[PDB]
Amino acid sequence: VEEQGNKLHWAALLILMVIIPTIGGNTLVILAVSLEKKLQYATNYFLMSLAVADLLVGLFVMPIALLTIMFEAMWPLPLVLCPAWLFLDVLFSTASIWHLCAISVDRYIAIKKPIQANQYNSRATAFIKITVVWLISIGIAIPVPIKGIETNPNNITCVLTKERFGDFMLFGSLAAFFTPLAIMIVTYFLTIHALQKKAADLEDNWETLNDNLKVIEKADNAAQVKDALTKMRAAFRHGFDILVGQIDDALKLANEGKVKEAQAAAEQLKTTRNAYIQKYLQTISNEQRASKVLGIVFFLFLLMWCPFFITNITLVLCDSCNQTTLQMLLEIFVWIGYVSSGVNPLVYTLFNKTFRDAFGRYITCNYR
Ligand SMILES: CC(C)CCC[C@@H](C)[C@H]1CC[C@H]2[C@@H]3CC=C4C[C@@H](O)CC[C@]4(C)[C@H]3CC[C@]12C
Ligand SMILES: CCN(CC)C(=O)N[C@H]1C=C2c3cccc4[nH]cc(c34)C[C@H]2N(C)C1
Repeated sequence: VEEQGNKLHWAALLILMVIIPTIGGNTLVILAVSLEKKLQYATNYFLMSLAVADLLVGLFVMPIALLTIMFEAMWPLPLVLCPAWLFLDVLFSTASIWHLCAISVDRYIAIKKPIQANQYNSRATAFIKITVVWLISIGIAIPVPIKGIETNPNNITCVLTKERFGDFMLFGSLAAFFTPLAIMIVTYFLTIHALQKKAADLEDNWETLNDNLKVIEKADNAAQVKDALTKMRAAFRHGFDILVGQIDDALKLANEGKVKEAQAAAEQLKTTRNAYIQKYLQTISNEQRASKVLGIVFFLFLLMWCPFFITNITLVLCDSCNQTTLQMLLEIFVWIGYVSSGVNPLVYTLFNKTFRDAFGRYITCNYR
């Protein structure tokens, strides 16, 4: 008879490359938001909340998960801690995916509606959005402790069983991964359409005011400006006004009869328009550059969680598949997601200069 051997080396490899990078990676993100006041704004409370969720995985979920790998199938801890550990696993892992969904949506509405709210009014919006995400995560994770594990059986095997959590494995998976994925996919195309439209209207304005100064440049009479300059009447909230009244000021010279004086005044908007739309051009450029980074990073997160959730629902639907050689894959695919959830806030914040500069001095134990 050939029995299974030791697997301590795998657990050791997990500590080095999963647990330690998870706890440490999320600790840096939390510290950066907590210490550096330059990062203490509403948007980064999604990242801090997310970092906390993933931190608790590496602290209370991942270490105990080693015992399943390192020790026998029997639950070594007290029986009461079995559904709790199962609950915390589902809770925090779901919180990670739904946080990104929240961020994916929140980043989209920031593009469609640039002036969403003030600094104060958006600060409370964060807490509400964070709370909802956590409340969603609880409702998805709470079928586990309510149902419980199978209890003359003295000991217990702390594991989600297909014969019991069949509905939960299938539905929970849909509600925890495939549902936010569906949203992040929709908001993706919504974001792509938003950016290409936001720049389409800018190119429209940049071409319609240039066409109305060319007719202002080559002007024979003030009557030629009496209809052409009026077309520019409707084209930092002070931004739109500094050129509106400026264009209206030129019309005052047109009605007065000063044509040549108005043409030279129209050339004064050359340093006004260029310094304004180019400032709004990099606004879109940075908005497009930040969304592309968010897209790829969030994609890799979901992609690494894919092998688990696709296999998890397969364990339920496919009744023809080998149960033994399918749940053994789950025992590996979970850690792939654990790697994903662990380094998710870190990697995303490595593209931010302030976050990255903060991490550099926190490793050197500076803390300002
Ligand atoms: C629990 C088991 C796996 C062992 C403990 C893991 C150790 C190696 C991990 C977990 C948390 C990690 C720490 C998290 C926070 C910081 C602050 C940072 O400025 C320097 C690195 C440092 C100090 C990390 C070093 C490595 C660390 C201590
Ligand atoms: C570590 C505990 N054990 C040993 C039994 C596991 O097998 N845990 C897996 C189950 C999970 C799960 C199942 C169903 C719906 C779900 N929504 C969110 C999650 C989830 C998280 C997911 N975690 C990450 C891995």
